[PDB]
Amino acid sequence: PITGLVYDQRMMLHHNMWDSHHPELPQRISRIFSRHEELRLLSRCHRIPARLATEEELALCHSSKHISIIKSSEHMKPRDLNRLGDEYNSIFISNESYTCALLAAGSCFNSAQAILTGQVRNAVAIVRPPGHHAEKDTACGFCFFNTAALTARYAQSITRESLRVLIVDWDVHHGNGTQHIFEEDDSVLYISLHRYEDGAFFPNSEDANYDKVGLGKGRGYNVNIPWNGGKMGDPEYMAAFHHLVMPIAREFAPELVLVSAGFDAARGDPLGGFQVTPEGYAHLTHQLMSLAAGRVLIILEGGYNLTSISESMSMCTSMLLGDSPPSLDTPLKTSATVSINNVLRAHAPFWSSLR
Ligand SMILES: O=C(CS)NCCCCCn1ccc2cc(Cl)c(Cl)cc21
Ligand SMILES: [K+]
Ligand SMILES: [K+]
Ligand SMILES: [Zn+2]
Repeated sequence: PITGLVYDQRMMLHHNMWDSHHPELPQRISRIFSRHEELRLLSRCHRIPARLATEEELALCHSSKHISIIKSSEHMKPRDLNRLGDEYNSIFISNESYTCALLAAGSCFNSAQAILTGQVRNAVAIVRPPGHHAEKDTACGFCFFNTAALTARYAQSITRESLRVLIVDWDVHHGNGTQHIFEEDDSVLYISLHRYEDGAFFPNSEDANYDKVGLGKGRGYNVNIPWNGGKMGDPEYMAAFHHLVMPIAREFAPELVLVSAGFDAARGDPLGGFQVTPEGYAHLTHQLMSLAAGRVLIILEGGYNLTSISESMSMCTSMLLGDSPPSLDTPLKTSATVSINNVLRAHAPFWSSLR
């Protein structure tokens, strides 16, 4: 098998005991996994086992106070669980939440290790809860620990400190935690496509605008592609990949590609409102596979239409296995062109491939 796959149904145990209809449902990952079975993709993949992340591994990105607070939720009573949840922005916690977050990160460490030691060429991680909103010191937006950020640091910890890692976050929401963790770092390049609406979309901050290019040594290594006033889809995302993501990524020359692969920009998602098709996600995956000698890890983030995420993530695994990209069936929305051109102007000083 060229492609690894990690999935543990124990990550379904994280659940919302008060609002059982909260969109971050346990069956998100079991519907995706079941779709891999019936498409005969699972039999083509090398099964990578899940594991728990260690506390020392969580410390690669997170503060000891944040780690201790989330760990304490393990045996907390329902009232304590409730009052802890409302301390954060959009967070629900159960007694199983901390272990599920450990499994999500540990699954991705095992997959990155399999990729970097040559056991597989690439991998897919069907994990929950998501991670890209998690900050060094706090939980946010259904995320407890930043699985993608932790995986990049773990990858560097087993190869060399300066391993060039590219994180592409095509979740419809901005990965605020991922940006802040690496903002001063030039060894991890963070590129995010996200619905922005001039700061009126979760997580509702101007940190996600195109003018935040990074800090210090990290200047030029944070690329925000913000969408405004329009329901973006395959044309807008393909155009952003052609004019921004791939030119910068090729010049960065990553040795590992991590995809914060949320599918809430998919057509049919109740939260995102965009219309990226499953074939569009296939083409995005296909392009990133040309980087880092094919060493690509696809980590599930958001995405809340069960049918959309099952077809979309299975398309990506199909591409990872080497299947040919399916054909794509609109001229670009003007505000999307305006966005792409605003990002070009912001990052032209830092990337010769943009000028
Ligand atoms: O998806 C992700 C992680 S990738 N981050 C978005 C966070 C959403 C928080 C606020 N927010 C927006 C729509 C919405 C709908 C429901 Cl039902 C609830 Cl409970 C909260 C909501
Ligand atoms: K994003
Ligand atoms: K960075
Ligand atoms: Zn999202």
